[PDB]
Parts: sequence; C-alpha cells; structure tokens
Amino acid sequence: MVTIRLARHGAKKRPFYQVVVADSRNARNGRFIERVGFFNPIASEKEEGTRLDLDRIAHWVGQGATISDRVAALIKEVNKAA
Amino acid sequence: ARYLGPKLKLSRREGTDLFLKSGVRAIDTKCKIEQAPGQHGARKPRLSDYGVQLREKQKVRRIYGVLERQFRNYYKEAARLKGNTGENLLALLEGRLDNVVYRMGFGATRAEARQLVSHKAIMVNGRVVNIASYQVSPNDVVSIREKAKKQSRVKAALELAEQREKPTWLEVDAGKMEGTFKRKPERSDLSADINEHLIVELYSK
Amino acid sequence: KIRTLQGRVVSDKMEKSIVVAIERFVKHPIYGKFIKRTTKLHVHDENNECGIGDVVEIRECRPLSKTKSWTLVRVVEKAV
Amino acid sequence: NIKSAKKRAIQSEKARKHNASRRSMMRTFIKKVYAAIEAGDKAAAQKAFNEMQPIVDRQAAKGLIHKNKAARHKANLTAQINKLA
RNA sequence: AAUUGAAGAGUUUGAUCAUGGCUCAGAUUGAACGCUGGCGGCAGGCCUAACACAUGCAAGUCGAACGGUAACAGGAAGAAGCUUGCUUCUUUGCUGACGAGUGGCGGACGGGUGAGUAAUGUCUGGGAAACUGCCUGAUGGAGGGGGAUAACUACUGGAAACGGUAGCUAAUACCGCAUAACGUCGCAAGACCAAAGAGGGGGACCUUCGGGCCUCUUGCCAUCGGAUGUGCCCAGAUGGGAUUAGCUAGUAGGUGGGGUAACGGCUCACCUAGGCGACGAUCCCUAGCUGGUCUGAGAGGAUGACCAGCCACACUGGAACUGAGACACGGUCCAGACUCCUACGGGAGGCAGCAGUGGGGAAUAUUGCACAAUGGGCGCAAGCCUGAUGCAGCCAUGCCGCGUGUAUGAAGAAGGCCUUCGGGUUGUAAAGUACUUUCAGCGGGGAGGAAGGGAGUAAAGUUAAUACCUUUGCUCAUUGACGUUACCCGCAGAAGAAGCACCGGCUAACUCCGUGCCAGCAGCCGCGGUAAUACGGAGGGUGCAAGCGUUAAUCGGAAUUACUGGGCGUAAAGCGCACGCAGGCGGUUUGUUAAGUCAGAUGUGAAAUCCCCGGGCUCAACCUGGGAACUGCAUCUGAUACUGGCAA
Repeated sequence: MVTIRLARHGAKKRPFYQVVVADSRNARNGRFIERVGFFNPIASEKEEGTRLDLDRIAHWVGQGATISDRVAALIKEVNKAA
Repeated sequence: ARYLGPKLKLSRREGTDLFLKSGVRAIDTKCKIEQAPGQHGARKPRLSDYGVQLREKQKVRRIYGVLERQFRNYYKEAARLKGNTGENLLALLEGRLDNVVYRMGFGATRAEARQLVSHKAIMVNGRVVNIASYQVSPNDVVSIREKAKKQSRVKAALELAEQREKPTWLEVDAGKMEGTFKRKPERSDLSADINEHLIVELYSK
Repeated sequence: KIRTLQGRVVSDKMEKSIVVAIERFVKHPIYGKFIKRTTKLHVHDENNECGIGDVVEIRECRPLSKTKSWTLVRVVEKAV
Repeated sequence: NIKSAKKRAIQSEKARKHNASRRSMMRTFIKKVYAAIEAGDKAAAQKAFNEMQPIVDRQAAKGLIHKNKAARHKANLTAQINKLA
C-alpha cells in the first residue's frame, strides 16, 4: 500500500507536517516516493497554513494510493479553492 | 553577559569619549581622561599593529555594549550580506533596538536605553519587545508603552536629546514619545572616526 | 538504436566465446591528463567467427555464463 | 517465547506436515514420468504425464509450487517425450 | 540574488641572506578534566566491553470466519424468605460481550547495533531473464459434496517443561468433484488447472414455520494491467602495503540433464584448456558505504556522531520450516560457551528494543507520563495494541537569547598597593541621592497543538421499500500526556544572581614583595646562581564571560608532497653510461570520421544540509516556502578549430 500521509518535521512543541506519498510500511519521517504539499497547524493567521498539490494527489489515488484521515481532512478543507 | 563595571575606565583606555555617561552634565570634567587607564596609565603604550586593530574592535563593542560572540556573529552576517562589510557591520550595530532607543533620546545612555528595552517599556509596531538586540527594520515605529511613559528618566533623556546632533535617519518626535526608523544609516551619517577596516582585518586573520 | 561498444580481441581460445579489450580515454581527476584505460570483457559469439587481433562491436545482453553479459554484433577490421 | 509466536510455531508445524506430504506426492508423480522416459516407452510416459499434469497444476494453484515451476516441469517433460516419440 | 576571496610570527648566526625543520596565533568536537555557575529556547548525550545481564514494559488484533461460555452485566423460566412486591438461589449463550481454542491477518514493519565485509557491499548510470501480501482498474466466475481435527470430556505419563491414549464437534481450516478462459503446456490438435462465506434490513410468497426469497455492504477465486516493494546483471568510481608476483581444476568456456520466481558453474555428467594478473591479480593490515560534517580562498585534506537512503548482524557456529516476503532481534531445530531450575530422569534462557543494573573506561541520562497529535498493526467500525512517536526528568555537552540593575555622585572619603613621600592609583569605583523591575519568587487570567470520533435529523444515491447502507449539509454533548503550558496582568523590593585565564617576545596587558641553578615555570625562544615585567604572593591591568582554561583529535597556517602550487652545480635531490620493449609525446598538407573537445536538449543526480530571496517563533538559535546548487552520468541533436582514428 502506498499512502498519502503526514510526516512530522517542525521543532518541539511546534510541528510542521509535510504531506508525502510513501510506501506505507516505511517509517513516518523516512523514505517517501514524493512529497506533495505541507500542513502547518499554526503558521500564523496570515495567508496559507497549508498548500497541497491536488493534481499529484489525484494521480496517486488514480494509481491506488490510500489517504490517511488528516490528508482527507485537508483535502476536505482546501476543497477546490476553500 | 553585559559589562557591569566602571564605565569611564573603558572610555579612558580608548582615549576617546565613548558616550558611556552622557547623563546630566557636560563634557566629562571628572574622568582624568587620557591620563591613567590603570596604575601605569601615565606611560605611553607604543602600541603594536595587533594592538591598534584590537583596540579599534574594543572601541566599537564598548560603545554599543556588545560582547564578543555576538559581535563576531554580526561580523559573519555583515560579511555574507552584499556590499561593504565595514558599513554593513555598522548598519547591523545601528539597527539594534537599544541603540535606536538611545538615538531617539528615550534613554540618556545606551545602558539606560537597554534597561528601558529590557524592562518591557518599549513597543515596536505596537508589540512589546523585551530584547536588546532586536533588529529594527526600516519604516518601523518604536515607542514607549503607557506604563513607563511620563516616568522621569525618559523625560530627562529627551531633555538631553537636544544637546546631541539629531540623527537624519529617524523621526525623533518627543511629543507623542514615538519614533520611526525610516532608513538604514549611511556610513557617512554616523561618527566619522571609527575605522571599520581595522575590525574587518582583525576578524580576517 | 542500441548502445554498443567497440574493442579489439585480446584472446581467442575458448569454445564459442571471445574476450575484448575496450579503450576508454578518461581525464585524471586530480592531474587533468587524458589517460588511456582498458576494460576487458568476456564476450559471447555463436560460431566463433572472430579471431585474435580483430576489432569488434559488442552489445550487452542477459548473462550467458559467469561474467559474460556481452555479445557481438559486427566484426570489423580483422586485418593481420 | 510467550506470545502469539507459539501459535505460529504450531501452525507452521502443521502446515509443514501437510505441505511435505503434498510435495512428496507431486515429486513421486514426476519421478513416474521421467522414470518411464529412462526406458524407451512413449505411450507409458505419456500416460504418466497425463497422470502428473492435473496434480502439478493443482499444487500450483493451491500455492505450494508457484506455477512457473509447474510450467517448467511439464515443458521439460514434453520435450523429453518428443525427444523420444 | 544564489562562491565579496587568500595576513603571518618565533627559533640555526658575531651578524647576513637563502634553504630547512620545529613551534605558536584560527576554526572545530558525540569530548574529558580543573576552577566557577543565574534563567530560558533549540539541539545532543556508552566514541570503550558486538562484555554479562536482575526486574518491568517493547506485538498484537478480529466473534461482522467457527465450535463455544471461563468470567462480568442483563433476559426468560422455576423455587424460597415472601415487604403479593422486592430480594435470594437455580436451568437456559437467550443478549451485550468474552478467558481458553481453531482460523484470517500482522509478528520480514517499526526500533537497535557496526561485529563482519575492500567488494556477493555502497554510490552513479544503464539493462533483462523476474516475483510482488495489503492497495487500484478491467473482464468473468462464486456450482455441488466429503473426511477430519483442536477446544471439550474421560483416563493417563512426568518434579517441572511438556506430553500420551480413546471418544465428540465447527468453520472463510483441509480435500475431492463439476466448471475453464484473451491462463499453463503444446507448432497445432488437444490436455489440464480455482473458489468462501459473513453481516445489516425487509414488502409479498414458501416455511421441515430455524430460515428460505429480495436488496445492499463486505469477503473468495481466475486472468490481464497499474502502483509499490524486492531479486538479478553490466560499466565506472569507492583504503593502505610489492619488504605480498604469480593466482585459479567448477577453475574459464561449450553441449546436454537438473534447479530457481528469474539469467547464470547455480548444480551434475561429458568435452575443450582456458580464466585472472604489474591498468596490481593473489595474499596481508584496516574498514560498514553514501547524502553529508569539520577545515580550506580554492583545489584539496580529515571524517562519516545526530538526521536520512542502502547493506550487514541479533549470545556463538550451522540449518531449514511457515509465508507474498525471512533462511526470521522479542519464531523453530541442532551444536557450543555461560547462567539458572531439578525429585538428578530432564528442563529453561538470550536488552546490539526502552528504562535499568554489574563491569570496562577520562567519559555519557529516568527502572517517568501518554497514546492527545503524526504514523503503524488488526478490525466494517467502535476500539485494542504501539519503549515507534509526542512529551517530561538529569547533564553548561553545544548553539543562541536575556539577566546580575540604571542615572547621578569628588569629601577625588576610608582602606589596599606604589611613591623621587610632593603625591599617584584603585576610582564615579563605593557610600550618599534619585529611578527601573527583565528573569527568578508570589498571586490571578489564559491561547494553540483538535482534526476527527459519537448521537440525532434533512436531502441525494441504491432499492420492491419512505428499511439498512453510503455521501453531503445541520444540530447536540464531548476528545490534551505535556500542563500550576506559551503568553498576558498585578505584587514587593536592587532586592536572589560573576567567574576563569593571562600580563618577557610571539601576544592585548606592569610594578612591589618573597625566593636565590632552589622552590619552581614553559607551546617555542628560554627564565631562576640577591635589586626576577618569565618562579610564588599582592596591587594594577588585559582578554573572554555563565562561562573560562588545560588536555586529546582534525584541517589551516604548511607553497613542509607543490593539480592549482616547489625543487635537483654547491643546501636533500641527475641512475656510472648507453641500447631498447610496454608507456608518454610527436613535423607538414588535403579529404573523411567526430572518439576526446565544445554547444544545446532530455532523463536522472532522493529529502534534509550548504547558498540566495522571503515567511513564523518578542529576536536569535530554530523551523519553514520558493529558487539556485548537486561541479556528475547516460542518451539524442549539432559544430569541426585543436587532439585522436582512417586514406593520400
């Protein structure tokens, strides 16, 4: 199974999640096929907080990739524009 | 992490007024300047080339109240920035928040300005900044909070702001007690007697 | 097309096979001098037409024995 | 060691026994075939080949011989009989 | 916009210039030690014994696969104290559920360590002869039977570990039978090959009135694709030693048989007599490799702790079994060393998972909290498990930030030290006076990491059905280990908060006293044999600063291995002289090629890191968005001056 999932990369008490496409049996912050966006749960209240490449996500779900609950929640957040 | 000692001693080893006790009175009058930085201070040094470079770096740090690892980091940042490394180094020392509070006349010295900055009496852009070395960007408004406004110090400090030369890159205005750092100071806009090529060459050996 | 190499036969005497020296001409990494450098390869030929001292083109295929992953395409320049 | 590894131990023993029996019957049928090819017998070996074909395809489908091996056998043995017949 | 980048000095001499070594000034570190030590943020923390391990956790899950009931809580029925209205006890898996068992899936991931391995490894680029559970797309099938076996019961062996015998039962366990392709074999003709059900709900009909039947969801099987993962091959590159020059008989190749998922001496029989090697084979010493890190102006040199990719190992040596995948860290078997239990017959174990011990060492941490987040396994889901992970504890180990106040203050106080006894210096220093409260302390307020999940609706889809299920909105309670959180406000008062090295030259910073070739110092030069700016103390100063020194190690300086970038008459250095093979280099003109060379394009050069322009933490360290870069390799397209090939 390949999974589009989050991978924790920020500092302590300040996570920055990068949404990647990994073979699901790798580690979380390990090996991935391609990274496809990010998700900062803070970032500030400025402009984005999250961008996420929907074309490549649709490509991988076309291939057979699964999606975790957060990535599904983010696609349900950034629906097409908002 | 800061000096905490006899100040006019530091101003007396350098041979030059480092503005370390600006305060109430005029030119020193009780310093014995030039005469004796210690017991054998009456001796002329016959200073070396390392001694003149070193002594120039110490002049600049002892003016702006910076220690060595922090100064050295300013030299690395001034080196990597595009342009002239001496002028970039003075631009990094002049954007310090305690310095900008001193230039605006809010503190009598840079240590008093550093205590105003330190004791949460200073906002930049409507946010309180507690840090002596905050790097003030151009077109910023740095002011005093409602607490520690109309305290004696700052008033007296603005009283001795008119005795100095009114820096060109500021909007000093003392009515509202707020200032605007408008642009970066040109090298020709500050002090004229520090030799920054000596401290470039000091760190480049 | 296919990727192929050219080289010369260095020895002959084996039962439907041959061995070919390849001359790559590579710059030294430190010194900047272009130096000749060989690559001997055990090469297969059905019915062993090429003899010693030839020049032959050669392509890569599946393994046919130990080392031997190379097979000729065209024997040129056999002149003794 | 104290786990669900005990269950995998006992299951792998049980499946070892089952697979050993089926693997042994498969190998005996193939020995029937190219032990009939040892003598110059065409139709006897064809009868043995027809006797081994469903069991080798079947053990390929059941999952213990991994069908390419299945194919090899029948391929090799077909060659032997048309080396002979 | 993405390379703004290069320092010397001391010491050979009576002096000189050159050569030349030694040494110092810098940056760095998984550091240790000595003295000192306030706070915070972010990181890091057994480098040695791949030594031995007490104890606790680190891999379980599913009853929506199955027989079933060991508990827990209900339900039905019976009997009793009977307060005729509530308790007590009993039979029933009847139900929510569930110990043990069968079965499916996972225990091959995650996590550890660097022993071995110098090339069955790694890096970069090509390739063909492959397998691929879960995930996805398409085409179809999913019919009909059988024999068992756990659990259970009864005996029974054994000290235990663990068994044995006889009966009973189920399944998505196992086995046939039918069915058969765009599947396997075969040139074809033909031959042959599989499967498994379960759950939610329901109008009518049929009920042996249990349920058939309809619908939905999910699962099964076969084939072809896809994605991911893995196996295999080639070329180049990736330590030191020639005081290691010969190595190799399954060895090199061929034919045929076997074997593997797949090519292949992978294996065997036969035939040939090869193969590798001075472009360094073989042997020996060392070593995990890389992205990177440190240093450097650069080219290089050293290194490969954290983080990430690959490999290898799991007490030691070997082997396979199960499985999509292992020759398997918390599996099996054997053997060995050690440790333990024993009734002496035999058994048991494996921290290089996380904590932790003992030992070793100059040296390196808690037997913590939580699954709230992110991820993983199982499950339809709820949820269960997770020493991954998130966090917390200890440690100045590093980086970064802040603090120990601020202004005024000459009687230039006292006291110390020096003094040519005039004074000088400590020194605006302190005290005095006037202000400020960062951080620590005390008391209130209080984000964010929280998205989902659950329970009701409404609509749509499906359908016979306004059920059930799926999706989308809406409403209602909720879900934080950290955590007395970050941060904000108020309180009291400068109140709780400065050391360490050095002062002869290099090298910033000087006098007095004690000692008298002693005591001792020292990186080099060298000081000390009575007025020592070098020893020990004091005053004074200098440099750094919650650090500072010493030691170890690397690069620099070192152009002292010189590719960039050195030399050889006399400083070290021209073979005693020639001939000459391999090697290196090659006059001149024209034509062709285009291998080197150059230009462009494409694929790749993982992400992080370095660099540039921005963004967020009050700033910084830190985190992060986009680019540049990765100087390379391969292929294609061109150019043809130079070099090479070929012809004249």
